[PDB]
Amino acid sequence: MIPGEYHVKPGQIALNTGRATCRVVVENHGDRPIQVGSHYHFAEVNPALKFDRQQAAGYRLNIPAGTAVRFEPGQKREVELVAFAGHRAVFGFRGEVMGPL
Amino acid sequence: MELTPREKDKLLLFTAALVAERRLARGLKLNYPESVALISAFIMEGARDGKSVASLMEEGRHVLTREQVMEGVPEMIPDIQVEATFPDGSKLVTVHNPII
Amino acid sequence: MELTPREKDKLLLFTAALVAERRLARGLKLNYPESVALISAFIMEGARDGKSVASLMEEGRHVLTREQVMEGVPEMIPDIQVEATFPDGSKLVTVHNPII
Amino acid sequence: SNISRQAYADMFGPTVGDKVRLADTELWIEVEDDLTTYGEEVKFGGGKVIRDGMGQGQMLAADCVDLVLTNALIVDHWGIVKADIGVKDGRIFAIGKAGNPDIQPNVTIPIGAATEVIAAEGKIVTAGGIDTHIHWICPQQAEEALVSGVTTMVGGGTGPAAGTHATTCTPGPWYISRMLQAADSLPVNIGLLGKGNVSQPDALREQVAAGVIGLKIHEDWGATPAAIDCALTVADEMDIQVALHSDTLNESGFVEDTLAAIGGRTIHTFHTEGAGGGHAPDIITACAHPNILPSSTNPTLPYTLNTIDEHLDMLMVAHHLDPDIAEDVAFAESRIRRETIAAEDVLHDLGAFSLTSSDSQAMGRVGEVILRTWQVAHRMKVQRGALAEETGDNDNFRVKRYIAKYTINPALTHGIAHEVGSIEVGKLADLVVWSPAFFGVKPATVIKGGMIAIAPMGDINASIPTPQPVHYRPMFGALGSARHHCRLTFLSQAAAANGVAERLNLRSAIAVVKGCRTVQKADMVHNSLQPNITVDAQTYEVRVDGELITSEPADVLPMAQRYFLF
Amino acid sequence: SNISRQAYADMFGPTVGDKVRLADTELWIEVEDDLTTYGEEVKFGGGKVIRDGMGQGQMLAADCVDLVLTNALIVDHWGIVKADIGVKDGRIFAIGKAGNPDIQPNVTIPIGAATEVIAAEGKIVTAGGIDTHIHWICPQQAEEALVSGVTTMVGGGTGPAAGTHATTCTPGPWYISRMLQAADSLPVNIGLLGKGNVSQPDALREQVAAGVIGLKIHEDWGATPAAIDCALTVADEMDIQVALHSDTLNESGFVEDTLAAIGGRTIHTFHTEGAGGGHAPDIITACAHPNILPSSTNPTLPYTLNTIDEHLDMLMVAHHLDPDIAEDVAFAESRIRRETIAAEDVLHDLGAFSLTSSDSQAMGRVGEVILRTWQVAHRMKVQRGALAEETGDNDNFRVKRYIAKYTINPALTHGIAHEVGSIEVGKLADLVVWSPAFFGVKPATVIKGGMIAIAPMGDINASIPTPQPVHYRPMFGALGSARHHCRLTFLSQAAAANGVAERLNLRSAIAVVKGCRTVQKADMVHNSLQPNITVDAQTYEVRVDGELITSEPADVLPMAQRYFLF
Amino acid sequence: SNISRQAYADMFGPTVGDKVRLADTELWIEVEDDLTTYGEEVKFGGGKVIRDGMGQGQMLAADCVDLVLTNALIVDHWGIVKADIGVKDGRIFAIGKAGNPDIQPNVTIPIGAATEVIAAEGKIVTAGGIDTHIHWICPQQAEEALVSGVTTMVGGGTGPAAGTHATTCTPGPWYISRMLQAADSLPVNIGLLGKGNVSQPDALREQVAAGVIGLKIHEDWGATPAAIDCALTVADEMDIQVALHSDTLNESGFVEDTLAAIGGRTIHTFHTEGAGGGHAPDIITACAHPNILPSSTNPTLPYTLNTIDEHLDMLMVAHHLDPDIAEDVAFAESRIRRETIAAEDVLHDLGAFSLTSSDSQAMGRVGEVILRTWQVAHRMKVQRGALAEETGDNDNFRVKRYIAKYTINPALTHGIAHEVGSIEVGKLADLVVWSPAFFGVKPATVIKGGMIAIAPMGDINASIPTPQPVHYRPMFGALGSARHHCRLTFLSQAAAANGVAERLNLRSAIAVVKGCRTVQKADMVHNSLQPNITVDAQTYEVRVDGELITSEPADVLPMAQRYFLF
Ligand code: NI
Ligand code: NI
Ligand code: NI
Ligand code: NI
Ligand code: NI
Ligand code: NI
Repeated sequence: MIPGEYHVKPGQIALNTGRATCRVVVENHGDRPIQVGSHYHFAEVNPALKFDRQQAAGYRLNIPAGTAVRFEPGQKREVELVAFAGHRAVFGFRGEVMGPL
Repeated sequence: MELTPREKDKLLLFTAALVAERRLARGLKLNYPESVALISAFIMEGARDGKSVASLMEEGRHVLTREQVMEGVPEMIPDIQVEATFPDGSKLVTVHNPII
Repeated sequence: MELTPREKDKLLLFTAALVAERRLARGLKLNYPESVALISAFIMEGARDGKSVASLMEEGRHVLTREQVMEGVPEMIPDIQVEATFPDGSKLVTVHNPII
Repeated sequence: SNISRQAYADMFGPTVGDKVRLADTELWIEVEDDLTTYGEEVKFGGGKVIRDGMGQGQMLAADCVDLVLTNALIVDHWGIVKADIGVKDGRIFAIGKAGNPDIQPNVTIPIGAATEVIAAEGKIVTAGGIDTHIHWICPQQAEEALVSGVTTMVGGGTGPAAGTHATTCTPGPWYISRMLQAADSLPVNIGLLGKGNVSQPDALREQVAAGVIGLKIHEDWGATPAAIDCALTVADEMDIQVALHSDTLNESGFVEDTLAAIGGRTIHTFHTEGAGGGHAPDIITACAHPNILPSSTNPTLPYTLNTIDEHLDMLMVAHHLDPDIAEDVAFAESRIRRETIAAEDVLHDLGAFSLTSSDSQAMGRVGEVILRTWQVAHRMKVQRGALAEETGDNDNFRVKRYIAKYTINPALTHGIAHEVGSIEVGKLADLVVWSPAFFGVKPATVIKGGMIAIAPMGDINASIPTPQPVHYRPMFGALGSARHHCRLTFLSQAAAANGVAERLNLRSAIAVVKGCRTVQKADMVHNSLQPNITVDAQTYEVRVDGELITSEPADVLPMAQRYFLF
Repeated sequence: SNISRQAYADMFGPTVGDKVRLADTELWIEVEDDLTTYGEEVKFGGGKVIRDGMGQGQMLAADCVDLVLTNALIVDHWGIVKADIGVKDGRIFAIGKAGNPDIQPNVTIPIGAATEVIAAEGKIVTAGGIDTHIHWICPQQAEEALVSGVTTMVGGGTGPAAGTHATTCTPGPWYISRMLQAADSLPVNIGLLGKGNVSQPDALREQVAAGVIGLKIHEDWGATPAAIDCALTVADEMDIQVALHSDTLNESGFVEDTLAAIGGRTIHTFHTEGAGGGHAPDIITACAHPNILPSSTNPTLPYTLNTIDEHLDMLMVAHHLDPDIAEDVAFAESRIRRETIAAEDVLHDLGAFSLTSSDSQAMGRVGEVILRTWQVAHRMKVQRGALAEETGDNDNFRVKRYIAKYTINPALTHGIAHEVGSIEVGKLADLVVWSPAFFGVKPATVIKGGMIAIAPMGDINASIPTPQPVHYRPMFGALGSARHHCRLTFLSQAAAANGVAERLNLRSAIAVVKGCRTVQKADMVHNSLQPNITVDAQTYEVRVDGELITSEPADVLPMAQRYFLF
Repeated sequence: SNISRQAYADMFGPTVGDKVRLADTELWIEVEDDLTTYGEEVKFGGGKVIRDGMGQGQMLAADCVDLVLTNALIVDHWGIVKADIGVKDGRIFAIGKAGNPDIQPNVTIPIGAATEVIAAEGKIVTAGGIDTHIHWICPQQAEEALVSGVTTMVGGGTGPAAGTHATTCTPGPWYISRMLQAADSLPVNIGLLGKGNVSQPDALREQVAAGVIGLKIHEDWGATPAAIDCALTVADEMDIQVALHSDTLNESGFVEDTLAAIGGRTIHTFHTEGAGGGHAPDIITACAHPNILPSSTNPTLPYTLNTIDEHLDMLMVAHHLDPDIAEDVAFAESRIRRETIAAEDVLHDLGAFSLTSSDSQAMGRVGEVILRTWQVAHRMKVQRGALAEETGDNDNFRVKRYIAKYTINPALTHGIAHEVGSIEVGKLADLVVWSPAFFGVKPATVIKGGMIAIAPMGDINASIPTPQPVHYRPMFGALGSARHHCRLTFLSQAAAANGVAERLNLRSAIAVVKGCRTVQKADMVHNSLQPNITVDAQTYEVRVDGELITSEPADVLPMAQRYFLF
């Protein structure tokens, strides 16, 4: 007996199903680490991360909500992106879009 | 004495621990509040003695064992935190999984 | 610990009883508040041990005798009542004429 | 991508099909539905989801909620579901999926710059409890009840006076006015009960016009057929509720005479089992009638090994009875029956009794209404097994039936369900957040009208809010004008129209009671059973359709020694 | 039928001829009269008398009292009688026989649906005490005093400031306004004293117009003939009282010079014995004059074995004196005289001293005014026997003489006797209920303006209000707006007319002082003696008509170690 | 006549040339000037100077002060001098020589009948502290801070909600209104911060118009260049301040990008060292810019042996981070650097960092702002010796530089220096009186708006205010309406004009913020250094002009174990 214990049924949850995705190779050219959140507009991340910013337009990291991907200086890796939904309007970040798309 | 609110608040913790201490002494298996109070008061005295935060983070995991508390209690206490005036001022001691 | 108002209130009773306990130990004849606190705290620990209400209603009449308290005190306490968490929840213990 | 179910539960709380144990009882609840879109859950914190342009949008205050409770496991009479809860203007705005419509799908609860966040992942959220049997013996009772998870208190009293010690009555216009004024200082919604024991209608109308939302008929003031009829006549014309404590002495008649006096009119019977008062030994038979809304007080819930022993002396002090007067002790004993005390637990499990209440400091414990209701559920599952209504391998239905006893049913009975009582859109945001390990025992957060009013708080000078000692302390929702704005003082329709609030210069928000005459047993959520119940005059045995109703006394109960310091 | 006297006393409290011991002292009171009709006493509870159609009638609120204290044993300056007390609109309605005129005889206090009941059988009821020597050093003093049975506090101060530590003065319009505003938060009736030490009339008139009900002349601010004359001139024109602490140093003149400066005008002399301040060593001779209303502060009451020893260091801290400065220690010592301390007790017993007060936290104990007054009575009975005025085998007269010292006399002295000070019809219902075993030590209930304001209260979560721990807690009468309605802020007639209450937006009820200039020693109830008293300049011996006045120091006192935890 | 210097100091406190040790530190202050006329000092008490015709004059209230602090040793940013302080209408009237112009020379502070006295001889008087980094997690924080000597609290929050646990933001009009109402109940001056993380200007303007005096940009809500620019644009138009907690993750850019986004506009950078949040590992380089007003939070002050060890778990709880999530623990670790923690102490000593604050219950201790500021000064004197600016054999300059950090500088940074922040004529009389042995640790008296609000108080029933137990208790200045009159609620100019105070029915005095956009680093009193500072990306070493900046961790600190019970 453990007070308030869970009895989670086994299995897995499929995240962000039925949405466009794409893989991109990213490399940190800066001298300081960069960490990106699950819902940040990938195309507007720290300028030191080198990748095809054009392909990442309207995309975010395809990872569980609230988690992140870290890039140490000089680190190169391939990430999977998933397209934004809703109105598909991007406001904020580095202020590059500030509107629909 | 000019006791500030925080000093008076800690007197409540100290007293709660006296209750637990006497019960542990009778050979009872401590419950949730009794366990938290006993381990917390132990740490506060450790700081008064001049022990380091690092030492207490370790020593605090050896105050009570699973056989001295009620069932489910160890799982109800994933960690214990308490602050006290060390020789170098107030510091926070965090003891992870104090009861095993 | 997440102490509710009632738990903190009982800490006051426990502390009042520590005062009486030390005085009884010195050989003093207890006064009115000291007597009520000592017998009350005795019952609360009885409940923590798992004793029944019926047993405590009886045992409580044997904590202090007329020769251990001041004159007039036994008559100032026709009964003592206190509640505590028994294994089966909160219950009220009433001890009639505790001092004889 | 993909994530395992266990890791998922650790991050966002359980989802569809997962089960959670309620505290240390044998009751398990299973998540029935989840209103989220997997991968789009909102989470707050460093580098999380609720940030500008991401989980937080660009809308003005008018177009977003003031507060969002993220990933909450709701337990209410209508369901046990996983969802985000949006609160706006102190009221429940929506139960759904929170976020930013700009980049997220299916958002029904928009989060913007004006939105505060309470992280409820891994926590259970319920409506605030409603105790309709309060004896205003002291103001400290409000804090005790709030801490237990009760946000509305209905009762009567003027302080530690003999009349209030025994009955839930605030006698007359002067005392009523005084208590309505004092109520602004308390962090709970309040409604008052006047003294309904009079055979002159106008003496009752005055009290209703002064502000009471109901009338208490108590035997200590004379629960005679004449008084009962008078109170019900006035209740019928002013839309207020009547609470009854019948004639235990059978002095004016037996239970059948009282029932006849009631004449099929709506009435709330207090402590229907009888130990707290009522025709000896068969007041319990009232739960068979359609016009009776029956409740239990808490000391007899549930039947345990020490129950009987503690009752005699408790009875005496509560009713100013003299143990040296034989007639006083004989009538005290005729109220305490193992037979009806044991049957009461089962009748609750069957839905024959519809409410639980305290009877604060007058044969009841103000901070134990919720706790005892769950102990009864536990003891009933252990003894009787699954209810005929259960579906699946969980106790979901039994949980919905019991939570209704201290939330929606008391609200319906007293005509305040339009304001409080459940988690539904438009109702006041009185919510209680619980950690599963402490469900029903010690809340994590108590919210009043959209503001946190009390919660456990650690060292005030600490670097974080968690260091010891952690104990309940009043928050901003319990302070001055913020409190006034977040609580309700309930008035009768007549008082509201007479301008009582303006005259007494009441500072809190005002709510009016209505629908007290039209509620019947059939309206009690999940507790509408009208059994063919009988009580043996000699043996006191309770029978339903001839079958004997009974249960066994517990020696140990959950939600007891594992949680309390004393 | 018939009932034995003992059984009768156990049910309804004592009656005519029965005697009751006051706490653990040697004082016994005998019931002088009983206003009931045997067999028609009202009793509340299960199956008792106060029920619909029986002891409770059918009248509307306007025709019955709001509260009734049943079977009370009243102890007041006018008598020691058994009677029911009716309270209506926060004021004493009547002292007589309560009940229902429909079926009972001789009913003068009608009980109806609007009536609350406080059972006083077996209890002693007195008026709330009045302490006219308060140093507002901290607000916590009000709770301490209320708990002791004191409901009105007159004094001055602004908090823990040097000026207030030493004197009872709230200096100027700004501080006065601030303290009048703060007073709304305290559960006692309050009146303020301004600084009367100035030789410019207008500086005094401003303070009176701002709200003070009196002026304190204190030696620390210069108690010179010029200042004294100025304050009395303004008092004579504005109908306010002057309280004096004379020139101990004899710097401007001796006691005869101060008396000459007073010029036969009315004045209240604080701590007339001298230890608390005043011409050394003969300030005590002031009690011989007709225009002097003399009071004692409490640390010298009564003369005990440890009295002298504790006084020196107490004196120093209270007056910011330096123990290293010889002149500072010499003047402290000249104030402490065994001779005048011993005589003071006797002068009280004879009625030469008319009031007792605290001198809170400035050489006095705020919670011990009542307690010490009774210890003096006890010690005097033990040493001197019965008073010449006693009739019968009881101490009734000595009890009336001493209770007047902290109730009606302070009220008369300060011009507030029209509102408070005794249990008489029309006065504010400030009442204190006591159990005989704890009389003067720990009250059972303290009532302010018709509402219970503080009382002992047991476990808040308990099934009844009696379980431990039992300690004093604030009740509804001490909460927000209910408090405002049940307390009085006293103002000078000029302040009332100037609209000070409206300007400062005071929330409490307002009362105005009057009759401060016309009271004289002859008006002090049971304490109007003007003895031909002399003090020997060298030996300090006090003599009345040449006979030496003195007493012996107590080694043990009642109302002490048997009741207190510390 | 003549008097020795030692005897003089014992009677009136120290004079020109005398030195006093601050608590148990190695810091000594030397009296720079004394505004008295030897022989004419005012002293209150039995037979002292402040008496009618002597040290007290005949003027009306309008021509004299309400309160005088006699013989005070003032420690403020402008000087360390001995003088009397006069307070009138709740504000500082003058700093000079008090007394009666009728018989005394050089009197600039007239004492009259309307004057209260606080004896400050032998005591140090300072302005009340100002903490601009408050997380309104619980209301109890106000009492804790007041007791420490802090009288103004600026921050944001709604109670123990996740959003407030992590950030100093009161989200939106509804919560802002609620908290402004709740603020009337607290005994400190208060100003609120709204959530500034939005890229839509109007969502920010609404919050400012609702009442906030600033906007908090926090990384937990997204500290992006877009959000930062938006908040600064609105700040520039509404004259409010912006407080920043930058993007630690370097997610949107590095420190140079954030600085570029700021574009030379005024901004207050919270916890500039970085442990409490900010671009890792070089946020500390911000102190080099002219438009940045840099502050430190207190857990890293000063660098001690246990500092690093306690930080990790403190970090986690404060930001709702998961220790099982690798990315969560890696970013927590990147914030804790021995290199920047050690350098911070030195940068304070040099005047590169201009403010100290708490970061209450979110990686900071609310009652330790003052205490830790002095521990840093001590540790710096011990390690680095005298500052280049010191003159004479004392630490006067270092004391002025450090006291400015929690008094005038925070006031200037937030636009409230016209009301509070220092002891200068016309400013609110928020003063703190200290005994030298307890300086910076436990105050003797805390004055709010001319009234004592909290102070140590002994036994309430005692004969004097000094007997044990002595602990801090609320005084009259913290009660009801007196409190309202003695505290300030700061509003934005827009809110003031919109009538927010009238609409919410705020009872306290209102003050408006102004001058938040025009302050720059050069304006910070004694702390205007803009060093050419660099941080090594790999080693984290801090260098100024190429030289390495560092210090050693303390094993024992003053103002610690000698004063606290726990
Ligand atoms: Ni009842
Ligand atoms: Ni009841
Ligand atoms: Ni005096
Ligand atoms: Ni005095
Ligand atoms: Ni921060
Ligand atoms: Ni912060």
